[PDB]
This record gives sequence, structure tokens and C-alpha cells, in this order.
Amino acid sequence: MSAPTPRTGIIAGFNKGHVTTRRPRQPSPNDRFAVPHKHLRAVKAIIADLVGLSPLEKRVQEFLRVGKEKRALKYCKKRLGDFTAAKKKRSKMEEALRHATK
Amino acid sequence: PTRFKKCRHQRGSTFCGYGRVGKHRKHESGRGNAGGMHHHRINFDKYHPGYFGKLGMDHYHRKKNPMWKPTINLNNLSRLIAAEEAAKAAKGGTLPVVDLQSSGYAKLLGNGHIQVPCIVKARYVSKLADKKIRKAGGAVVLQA
Amino acid sequence: GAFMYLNELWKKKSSDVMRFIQRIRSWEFRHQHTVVRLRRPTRPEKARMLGYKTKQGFCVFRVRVRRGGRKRPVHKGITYGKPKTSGVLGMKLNKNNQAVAEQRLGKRFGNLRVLNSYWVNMDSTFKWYEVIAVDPMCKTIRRDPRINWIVNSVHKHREQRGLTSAGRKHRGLRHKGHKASKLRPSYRAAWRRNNRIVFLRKR
Amino acid sequence: PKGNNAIPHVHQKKHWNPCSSQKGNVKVFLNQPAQKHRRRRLRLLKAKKVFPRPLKALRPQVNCPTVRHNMKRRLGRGFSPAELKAAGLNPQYAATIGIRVDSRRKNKSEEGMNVNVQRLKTYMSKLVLFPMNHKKVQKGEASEEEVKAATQDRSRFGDAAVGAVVYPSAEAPRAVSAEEKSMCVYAFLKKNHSAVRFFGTRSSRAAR
Amino acid sequence: RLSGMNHSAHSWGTGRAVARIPRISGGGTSTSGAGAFGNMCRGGRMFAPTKIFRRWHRKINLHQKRFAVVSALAASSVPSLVMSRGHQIGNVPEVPLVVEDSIQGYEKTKEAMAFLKAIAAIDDVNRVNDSREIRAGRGKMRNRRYVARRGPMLVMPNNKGTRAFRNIFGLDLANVSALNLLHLAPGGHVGRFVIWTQSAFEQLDKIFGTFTE
RNA sequence: AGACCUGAGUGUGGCAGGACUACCCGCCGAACUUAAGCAUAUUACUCAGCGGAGGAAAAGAAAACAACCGUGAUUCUCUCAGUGAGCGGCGAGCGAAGAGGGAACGAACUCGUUGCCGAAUCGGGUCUUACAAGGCCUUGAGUUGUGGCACAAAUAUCAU
RNA sequence: CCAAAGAAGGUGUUAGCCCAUUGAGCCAUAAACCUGAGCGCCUCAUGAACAAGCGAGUAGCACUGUUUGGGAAUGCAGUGUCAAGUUGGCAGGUAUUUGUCUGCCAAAGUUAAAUACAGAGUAGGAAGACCGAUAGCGAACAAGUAGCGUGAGCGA
Ligand SMILES: [K+]
Ligand SMILES: [K+]
Ligand SMILES: [K+]
Ligand SMILES: [K+]
Ligand SMILES: [K+]
Ligand SMILES: [K+]
Ligand SMILES: [K+]
Ligand SMILES: [K+]
Ligand SMILES: [K+]
Ligand SMILES: [K+]
Ligand SMILES: [K+]
Ligand SMILES: [K+]
Ligand SMILES: [Mg+2]
Ligand SMILES: [Mg+2]
Ligand SMILES: [Mg+2]
Ligand SMILES: [Mg+2]
Ligand SMILES: [Mg+2]
Ligand SMILES: [Mg+2]
Ligand SMILES: [Mg+2]
Ligand SMILES: [Mg+2]
Ligand SMILES: [Mg+2]
Ligand SMILES: [Mg+2]
Ligand SMILES: [Mg+2]
Ligand SMILES: [Mg+2]
Ligand SMILES: [Mg+2]
Ligand SMILES: [Mg+2]
Ligand SMILES: [Mg+2]
Ligand SMILES: [Mg+2]
Ligand SMILES: [Mg+2]
Ligand SMILES: [Mg+2]
Ligand SMILES: [Mg+2]
Ligand SMILES: [Mg+2]
Ligand SMILES: [Mg+2]
Ligand SMILES: [Mg+2]
Ligand code: NA
Ligand code: NA
Ligand code: NA
Ligand code: NA
Repeated sequence: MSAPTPRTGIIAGFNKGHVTTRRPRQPSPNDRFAVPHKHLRAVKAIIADLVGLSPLEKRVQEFLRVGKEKRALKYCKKRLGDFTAAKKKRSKMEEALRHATK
Repeated sequence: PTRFKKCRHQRGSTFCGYGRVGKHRKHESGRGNAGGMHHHRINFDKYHPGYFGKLGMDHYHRKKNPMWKPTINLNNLSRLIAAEEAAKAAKGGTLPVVDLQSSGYAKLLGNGHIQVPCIVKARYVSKLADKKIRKAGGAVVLQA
Repeated sequence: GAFMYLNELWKKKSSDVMRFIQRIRSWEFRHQHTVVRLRRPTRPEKARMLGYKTKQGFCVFRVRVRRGGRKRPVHKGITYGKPKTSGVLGMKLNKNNQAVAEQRLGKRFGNLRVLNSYWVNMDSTFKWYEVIAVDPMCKTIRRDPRINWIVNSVHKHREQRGLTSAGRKHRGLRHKGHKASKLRPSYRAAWRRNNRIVFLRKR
Repeated sequence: PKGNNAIPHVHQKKHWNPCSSQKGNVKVFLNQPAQKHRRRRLRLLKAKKVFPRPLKALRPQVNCPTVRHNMKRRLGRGFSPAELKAAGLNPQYAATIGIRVDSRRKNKSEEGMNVNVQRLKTYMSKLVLFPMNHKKVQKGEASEEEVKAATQDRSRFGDAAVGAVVYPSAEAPRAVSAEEKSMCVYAFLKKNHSAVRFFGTRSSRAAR
Repeated sequence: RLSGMNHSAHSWGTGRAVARIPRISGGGTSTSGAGAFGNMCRGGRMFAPTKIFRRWHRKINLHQKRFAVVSALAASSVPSLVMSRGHQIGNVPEVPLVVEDSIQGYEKTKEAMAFLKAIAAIDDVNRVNDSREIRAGRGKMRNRRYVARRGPMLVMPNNKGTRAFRNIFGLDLANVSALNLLHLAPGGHVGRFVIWTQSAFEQLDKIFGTFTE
């Protein structure tokens, strides 16, 4: 764990600020939020296989079957409100299409 | 005190300095700053120019702690030095050290003649202040 | 555990199987009363999350609230005053339907203490919430350290004062800092602080 | 007439005045001396009740946040578990011998950690721990002479054992360095300032 | 705030041959139709009813307070100013009057009275004693029934020694560490008769300072 | 026959109901007024109306500030600040927050989850001077999960 | 003559010594309270050393209404639509698409103090540069009374 870059001791600059002996960022219980969740993913996969697809997912999968993937992204963005969520949903549907073929 | 007010001198006057013709009515010109663009425009325009309109950008959520930057000049630097240290201070020798951020200042400006040479620790400085204090036998040390 | 599977199953609410279950349930609920006592919660995972325990003294009631916006109850839609306060149909209640259901349950059954509630179903005209209630006179409740607090008098009709989760939601206590500065501890308290005229003794 | 006066913005157009028909919105301080007396009497009563323990629990020394105040020091909410561990104390046990603990506070530097570790060391050196049983005294527990000679701190900040918060000492007078007579401090500071002021535009120009 | 305004009290109008002041509503009473809601009407509301927001207390600069106390102390040492303020000091040995600290060990009011007779403050004490009387107005109907003159003020170095002096009528007790201007210049008049203990006298230079120190 | 699911009747043991309502919590909510007119605005997130607690109430243990050399639940005070914030027929008017000095403060805990257990749990009888945080019994309730142990102030617990 | 008591009430005029008061103290106590977490006994507890998860019609988002200093939206409500969790989410006060950084981890719950009492009570106190019987509460008095109104109410 690299020690942080020391400050320069002046009020302006790239590493401006009073000079102290900086300590590294200590581990936190919240650090486990970025770790992959294998059991949660397995439970979600079982539930998804059990229940099937939602109407949004069916519409996006048909959009992806034909060449229109930008329109699938637009539809996802309209339904979800966020571009990151739309891209995640489109990627999940692409992976589901690949899994269905294979 | 009520005994010093004009109400006591006007006992028996029946008008209290407001006249028989005009009288003292409730609100004869509106309430507050009413009519600053009509029927009080002369007053507003000759006594408070610039009142109406818009100017400049908008700084949403202005925190004034980040902008804190008091200034001190070169001829005022003896306020931050004890008398005995200024007694011994001289060019080419041991000089008192002034910490501006601990004394309450951020920038050294440099107007006038510096009375006592010293080493000034300052966050900011002017070019004229830096040059003048270096000529006078002192110095500036940047701090944060 | 099984909780993970039930939780994911209830997160998949738009699937075919859950839509079928919810349609049958909405029909069955539509053909019942406004307030219905249940032996067991329809969603045990959600009930246990919100505070329900399968112990003596815990009760579940399903409460039904009609859907849609508020109508101002002015005669013939006639309002007098400025045209600003003239809308009769486009106004909205400043309190959510979950809070309304909790308050209806608590006002109907005054011997119980309302703890929480959760959404179970909704159709084109109705919305159903399951409300958890606790009996303050039960020995199991009065001797359990984790539900003991509800026996005290400050918790009488907390749902009517908006101290439940839905009450906090519509009061704005879901937010902190610069998002709820004028809403804390309450908007009335902030208004009092900001508007009271202060007269220091020596001034 | 009106004449030349400041434009008034007195802000009294609400129903603050208590009259007939109006409850009012006012706050008078006529109970200020009585409340000061009550607070002092309650503090003395609490000190008598919690005798011989210090009235105020031990608190750390912290730096004030913004750049306007970062040169100032004050008392924190409590000692971090890192500082307690460095001083050799369990946080849960320290919470029982009158030490405030703060799990939220992070130590981003060694100086502010060392000052608080020194505070903890001084407090634990001056601490007198009464035995649970005076007949069987365990390790690290006071004897009967220390128990009988105990005294209460009763200080406003609870810092008689460790003193007030320490500040950096003033630099002694010295001579100007040869590099200090020649270096252009304004040029150095302006170069450093402009490096950040025009970082994005310089990078864009270099890329294009 | 409700006083004088706790009525319906609407105005009758102008068609009836009466003034337009609001009149009390109803009938069957002597108060019906009586004028209400006015400083001139009987049972009405006073002009500008008094509030508790009035500025009762004042801020005085610390240096100005210290200057006032210092001036009162300086004036207390001039025998002619003390004489002109009203005190009977025609037999006291010296002004400023400084006595030994052995009076702090007195346990009996008769010992205190003997000391007062010895140092000849008994003339001023008798002055206030003879001056005691009943107040001359509504103050005695309030809790201000009796009045008397001021008399000497005995200053002690600390809080001890007042046991024999607390019950003497016409003698005030003071602590050198906390000197009050309302007692050094009663009524705003400088030249109070002050009896110093030796220790209180020697504390004065350190308490108030010097022109240079 | 029987079960258990859903729902009744009765017995037995309880509780709710009204008053108060200064303050406090939730809703609902004007207008006169001011803008020298008036419709946005203002009055005012106020009066009146309808609920609900308590000696206080509410809030409260960071999905917090910040941008520091950083701080550290809530509440309150002075200050910030009638603001070179902002909002506004940018008019009349309106209008906060962080930081700082303080008050207070032994201030923190509980559940769901996840692991590992799994009825060890709860009522009810009866006994112990005991409607015991105890023993014994009990299908009565509960396995559609009550209870235990460990989750950062942490690094096992469980024996003997 | 008394004063460790001068305290201001009463008594046929203006009372330290006529009376009551003005102090150490003394006596008596359901429970609670406080006191080596006072102290025994029985009983019952109990301390120290001998890998995965983390709160879903939720958070968003759209439209509408409202609220806010919050402004390409500060909160909230209705309805539609509806996540992530293996660039994990949320905040960082100019909307967008990026990618860096910082702080934090929502959608169960409990919690004392410092704070209010702006027309409340209960049991007490201290008062006042206040009012002084057309005043001060409507009410110094068998006053919310007598009286008045179908009544809500009004009210000496
Ligand atoms: K409706
Ligand atoms: K209308
Ligand atoms: K605040
Ligand atoms: K002053
Ligand atoms: K007008
Ligand atoms: K408003
Ligand atoms: K502070
Ligand atoms: K008397
Ligand atoms: K991040
Ligand atoms: K709470
Ligand atoms: K309050
Ligand atoms: K009260
Ligand atoms: Mg005049
Ligand atoms: Mg005129
Ligand atoms: Mg509404
Ligand atoms: Mg709050
Ligand atoms: Mg012990
Ligand atoms: Mg009156
Ligand atoms: Mg007279
Ligand atoms: Mg109201
Ligand atoms: Mg309190
Ligand atoms: Mg509370
Ligand atoms: Mg406003
Ligand atoms: Mg459990
Ligand atoms: Mg013990
Ligand atoms: Mg014992
Ligand atoms: Mg939603
Ligand atoms: Mg508005
Ligand atoms: Mg607004
Ligand atoms: Mg969470
Ligand atoms: Mg007084
Ligand atoms: Mg009369
Ligand atoms: Mg009267
Ligand atoms: Mg009357
Ligand atoms: Na006189
Ligand atoms: Na009630
Ligand atoms: Na503060
Ligand atoms: Na006395």
C-alpha cells in the first residue's frame, strides 16, 4: 500500500498544502462492497432462470436480435432513466442472447 | 428618556409639527421602498444609483472560508513584531520571524517603506513586496 | 439462506409467474374488506425485515387504499380568493398512501401499536399494504428487550404523528445535510428557529 | 421628505409582535442569569455525584478544517481506535475509564496521531484506578493510600492531567539565507499557481 | 396582550347619532353599547401597550466601568468630597481611613460597635440610624417600605470577618476584590466614606495598577 | 373417520373510547394586508379546521461535511448573515448552510441479512417465601423460524 | 439593653427589646431515591485466564401538482416507468457524455442531556424603578356572576 505523495508546504501548486507525514488509507468494512458477490450472483441466476424475462427484457432482446442495438439502448434509457443502467441492461441482454444460442 | 423627546415640547400645539394643511396621515407615499421607479425615482436615482438591474455571474453555495485572504502592508509589519526584537533587528544580522497566518494574515502587499527588516512567512505576496523586502535586508518564506 | 431466494423472487416483480400470482392475489384482495386481519404475512421476509417476529403479540393487517390524486373538497369545485389557490383536481396530498393506510389501521384499532408496513399489491384502483401491529398488554411483548420500547406512552399513535418509516419518508427525514436543512428536526422547528425574533438582554 | 438615507431592509413584515389576535414569534433572554446559575449549580452537583472521577471525559486534540482555520487546534469528539491501540488501550475498556472514543475519525497523518497518543499516555500515567474489591486488589489498581488521597479534576475542559491543546512554537529569530536574498518568491509562487490554473488548457494545447 | 380587547366590540356605523368608536355587543347589561377598543374608552386598551422587549439592560465599556470605579475611589480619599456627599467624618483620625485586620476576628456585634466607636464611624452610623423612616409614596405599598441613608462602607480583603458586622444598621460591607460603583458612588454622587482594612489597602496597587505599571 | 387451511360462535383475561391541548408532532389551510392599481409575489408553508403524544416533544449515531495540517450522532446558543450566497412582475420583498467560540455529553445500542447452530424459544400450569430472567411439566404456540454465537470499539466459542 | 438575630408581618400613632418572626439544632419516617455499583443470607446469572452477506415497486427516471434561498428542479405527493450490486451504489449546490478524485453506505428499529412551554395543569417558592378600584384580569366583592339571545354566544 503506497504512502500518499507528500505536500510541498506552499499555498499553490500540484501538491499544495502544509507538510505532514501522511498515512495510507486504512482498510474499512465498506471495502467489501467492491468485491464480486459470487453467491448473490448464483442466487440471482437461479431466480432469473426460474422466472424468465420481463417485458422490458423481451423487447430489448428482440431489438438486439435485429441489427438495432442503438435503439435497444435508447429504449433501455427511456425505461430506466440512466445511461449506465441502460448500458448494463443491454449488456445483460446480449449475454443472455449468447447463452440462449449456446 | 421620554422627558427629552419632542412630544413634551409640543404639549398644547394641537398639531405636533405636522401642519394644519398637510396633516399627519398614515401612509401618504406608500409602504417601504414602494415607487422606486415611479414617484420616488428622483430620490432613488440621485441618492442610490445602481440599485436596479443585474450584474455579473452567480456563485451558488459561496463558502467564504475558502476565499479567506487578509492582507498586510510592509510599513505595517511592526505591529506583528515585539518591540525588543525590532530594537535588535538590523540588515545583515539576526532578524525576527513573522508568521502571517498565525497573526491573522494571508497575503503581504508591500505599500510604503518597511520600518524594520524581518523574515515574513506568508502564503501570498506581491512582486513589489517581495522585491522591496529583499532590498531592505529581509526575506519572504512561503507557507501554507 | 432461503431469504436470498425469496428476496430475489420478490425483486423479479414483472415476470410472468409473479404477474400471475399478483393478479390472482389482487382479485382475491379486491373481493375482501378494507382492513383484513391475517394469521401470517404475505411476505414473511419483508415483515421480518421491518420488525415482525413469529411471536405472540405480533399481528398483521392488510389495508386497502384507493389510488389517484387528491380532490379539494370544495362545494361544486368553487374556490374563493386568488387564482393561485384555485385548483380542485390537480392538487396532491402531502402524505403518502402507505402513511394513510398505517393511520387508518391505527385509528381503527387503538389497542395496538403500529410498527411498520409494506407494499404487497396494487391494481388500477386499489393499493394494499400490510401493517405490523404489536399488543402492548402481552407478556411476551412486555418482557422482550427488543420490542419493549413500544409499550411506553410516547409511542402511542406514532403513525398519527408520522414517526413510522412512511411518515419519515413524506416528512423528508430520508435526507441529511444540505438536502434537509430546513426540514430538520422538523420544518416547523426550523421555521421557529429562523423566524423567531431574538432579544438579547444587553444589546 | 425622505432625503439621503440607507435603503431599509428591516425584515419585519411577519406577525412576530405579540398583540391581540397574534401569538407572536419572539425570544427574550430574561432568564439568562438564572439559567447560568442553574447550569453552574448542576455542574457542581454532578461533580459531587461523580466524585472522584473527573467531571469531563478526556478528549483528543484536532485541527480545525477550512484553510481559514487549519492553523488552529481544539478538542475533538473522541480518540480513534488507532490512537488507543498505539497507546496500548482497548477502546471498549477506555470508554469505561473516562476516555472518549470516536470510530469515525481517521488519522491521515502521524503528527496528529502522535499528539493524541501522548495525551493518552499522560492521562494513563496520571490515572488512579480504584479497585473493584479493596480486599483483593488486582494488577494496575490503586492502593488504599492512593484511593484516600484521590481528588476530582472539575475543570471546564477536563484537561488538567494533559494540559491545554499544544500549538506549534514560534520560530526563533535568525539570519537571512544566501538563497533567500536571491530567490524570487513571487516568481516561484506564481509559477506554481499557474501550473494548476492552466493545467487543462496546457494539456489540451499539448494534445492538439 | 388580550387586555382591553377581549370583546366583540364592533362599530355601530354612522347612521345612528353616536360616535363611530366600537361599542360592546349584546343587551341586558350596563356594558351593552359601551364604547370599547380605544385608549379613551373606559375598559379599553391603553395606547401602545407595554412589552417585555423594551431595552431594560445596558452595555458599558469595560474600560469606562474601570475608569468610573477608579474615579470613585480617588474621590473617596478627599475629605471635602466625602463631607459634601453627606457623611459625618468630623472625628475620624484620617482619610483614607485604614485600620488593622484584627477586626476580622470579631465574633460579636458589640465588639464591632466598640471598634466603630473607637474609629469614630459611629457618627455616620448614627446619622443613618436617625434617618430611618417610612417611604413617601407607593414604594412603601410595594416592597420598599423603609428608607435610610448610606453610612460607612467597610472593605475587607476576602469573604471572612463579616460575622460581627452583618447586623449593624447603617454599615455596608465590601470585598476589595469586587468593588461596586453603585456603592462607591451612591446616587451618582462621588465621595463615599470608606474604612479600609490594612490588607485591603495594600491590595489596591495590584488590583487597579499604576500609571506606569 | 380424520387432518390443516380458511372462517364462525362462546367462555376466560385484557385493551381502545372522553377530557386536556401553553409548548410539541402529522395533515389541511385562507383572506384582510403589502406591492401606493393588480393577477406572480407578499401576508404565510401563517389564522381558522382535523388527527396524536409527553413532561417536554421532535431529532439523533453519517448513503454527514468538506476540499483542510482536515472534521466526526442529535439538539441548542453566539456568530456566520439581512449576507459583493442566493430567490424575486430581479419589483415590493425574501433569504439559508459549512467553518469558528460555546451549552450539553460515561452515548451509544437493537433487528433483518450473511455464516454457524437449530426450539436451546414463547406462553400456560406447578413448585421453590417467588404470577423468580429458577426447576419441573405442557402441543398449547411456534420449524411459513422463536432463540443463541461472531461481524471493525472485531478477531473466535466450548469445555473443566 | 440585644444582635451569628436590624427581616420588611401584627398590635389603638412612626417598635431591634409588646407579639409573631429572624439560627444552630432536635424528633419522627410505607415505598422510591442516594451511599466500597451501602451491607448480610438463599437462589439465579455471569466475567477474565487455565468464506459469504448486509434492508426493492425501493432508489432512480418521466409527467403533473406543491414546497424551498436552492436556481436546466431543495424536499415531498400522485400516476406512469422502474435499477445496480463482478467501470457496486449515494453525495460532492450549471444541464450532457466521459474518466479521475474525495467523503459516505439509503430504502427496520431504540436512545439521556443541553432546547420549548407564544391564552395548560399539580405542589411549592422568589419577586418587581408594574397597576392602584373608570386603573390592573371581564372579575380586589356569593364573577363567567346578575342579566341578555331560539341558539352559536354575549356579559356587567
Ligand atoms: K383518492
Ligand atoms: K376552483
Ligand atoms: K443548524
Ligand atoms: K459594549
Ligand atoms: K393603498
Ligand atoms: K409561503
Ligand atoms: K464547534
Ligand atoms: K414593624
Ligand atoms: K468512488
Ligand atoms: K426516535
Ligand atoms: K421547541
Ligand atoms: K408552565
Ligand atoms: Mg414636523
Ligand atoms: Mg404632507
Ligand atoms: Mg393537498
Ligand atoms: Mg435532525
Ligand atoms: Mg466493589
Ligand atoms: Mg383595561
Ligand atoms: Mg402621593
Ligand atoms: Mg391552528
Ligand atoms: Mg428536558
Ligand atoms: Mg423521544
Ligand atoms: Mg417565505
Ligand atoms: Mg431471528
Ligand atoms: Mg456492592
Ligand atoms: Mg455485598
Ligand atoms: Mg418508486
Ligand atoms: Mg412559495
Ligand atoms: Mg420560495
Ligand atoms: Mg444498506
Ligand atoms: Mg431582586
Ligand atoms: Mg368606582
Ligand atoms: Mg375594574
Ligand atoms: Mg369591567
Ligand atoms: Na426625598
Ligand atoms: Na383522544
Ligand atoms: Na456551533
Ligand atoms: Na439576615
